[PDB]
Amino acid sequence: SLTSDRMIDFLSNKEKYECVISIFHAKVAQKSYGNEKRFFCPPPCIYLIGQGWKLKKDRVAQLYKTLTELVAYIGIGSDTSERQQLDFPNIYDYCAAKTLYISDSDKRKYFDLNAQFFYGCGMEIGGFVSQRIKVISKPSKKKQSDCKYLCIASGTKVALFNRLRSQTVSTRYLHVEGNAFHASSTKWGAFTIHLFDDEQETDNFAVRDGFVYYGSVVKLVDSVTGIALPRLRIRKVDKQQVILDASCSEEPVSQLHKCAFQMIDNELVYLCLSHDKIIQHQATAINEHRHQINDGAAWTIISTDKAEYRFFEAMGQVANPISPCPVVGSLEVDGHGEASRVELHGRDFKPNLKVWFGATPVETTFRSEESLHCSIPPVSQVRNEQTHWMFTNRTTGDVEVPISLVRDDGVVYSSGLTFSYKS
Amino acid sequence: RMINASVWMPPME
DNA sequence: AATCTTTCCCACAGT
DNA sequence: TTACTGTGGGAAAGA
Ligand SMILES: OC[C@@H](O)[C@@H](O)[C@H](O)[C@@H](O)CO
Ligand SMILES: OC[C@@H](O)[C@@H](O)[C@H](O)[C@@H](O)CO
Repeated sequence: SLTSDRMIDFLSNKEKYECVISIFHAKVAQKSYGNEKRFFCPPPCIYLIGQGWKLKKDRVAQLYKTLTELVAYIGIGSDTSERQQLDFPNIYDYCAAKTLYISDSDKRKYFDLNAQFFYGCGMEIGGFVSQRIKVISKPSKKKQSDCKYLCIASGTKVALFNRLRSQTVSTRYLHVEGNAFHASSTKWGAFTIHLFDDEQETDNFAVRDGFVYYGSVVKLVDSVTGIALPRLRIRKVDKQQVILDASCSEEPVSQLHKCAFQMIDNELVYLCLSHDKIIQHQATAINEHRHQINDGAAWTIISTDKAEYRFFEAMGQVANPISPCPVVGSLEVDGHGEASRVELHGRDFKPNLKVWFGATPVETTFRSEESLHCSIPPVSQVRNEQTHWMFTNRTTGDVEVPISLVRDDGVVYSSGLTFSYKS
Repeated sequence: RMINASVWMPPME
């Protein structure tokens, strides 16, 4: 059972002990018909981050020298779809699943991915799910315009990939690596796509809201690094040809569309791939409304998502799997005085969890899996002389506390949320 | 809204 | 009507 | 010189 003090060593040393697992995937997948397989692309993948993973391995090592290599499997939550084995500085380990697919025998409109982790000795770490993924029959072809799920809104995340005659073997992905955009055969970037506005360059720019349409000027920005491509205009492609019809401005960019990115200064110059390098390619005109491009200039755009989980076995290493990790959506502060309750919303709340406003625990109850009403601790009892420096703001002067859920096991799940003592 | 981002210019073919 | 989705089918360019 | 396998695009039917 987590004692008031071991918490303090953790909150002060978050990144030393906290295990982080992140699952990146697209929001959509194309169904497979008959006996065929259309692989989820970009490949769903898992990043293990934090040094906590090294200390987890250390614990299991000591534990099993008295009684090795960690393996993981991923599936789509159906018992006729075989689970598949995942092959493997802040990043501990990485694996992608390149041959996942879903067949038309499965009738679900939505599914999720479930990855389970084990050590080679056989101790289950646990199972983690991705976000909702929508099954699509085929990339949409709507020219106009209800749904909106298949559109791409300004300020959301996208992957960009490139097939080569739908056959050599390869597919490559837009990815920034060491300050440069490249085209990776194994890793893919989640980029924020922005609708560029007006005021012509560069580092600091204005953006509008709205859905992205063909013909719009767009900015691609790396999640991780903050590195951006030059401002580009998005164009639909129809095999090897860029389309330029004015009417395309009425056409929404959509999941799994073939598309191209023309330089703004030069209509014939397109964002293009050469092996793993990102280059500017000059096209040849066919038409007032049509350009011939290389295969490397035809991209495929898809919205993506991420599921992140954080835990640390704060006391000992635990016998049970650390799954299912809870996740917290938001806070709701109703009523005033001391007797005022604060509620939490999210997923996989279990009966065996206690809310920790900081180093101190608090009175908690338990409604269900997606709700958790609890008392707030009297303002006095949250800081002292072991907590104070981490708890009082150095700007406002007001007290701001990190919220945690901790299992009786001893494992703490840092919520990512910190509460602001204002109410 | 305003966003900051170092621009990476791709080389030329 | 016109248009777009769903399902089926095949060509293409590799092993 | 055929068999097989993802992938994109076109055909037919459906909505
Ligand atoms: O030829 C396609 C095949 O017959 C398919 O329609 C099956 O009924 C089903 O999708 C298999 O799960
Ligand atoms: O996504 C595949 C699924 O089978 C769904 O599209 C059905 O075809 C439809 O939802 C039936 O009501």
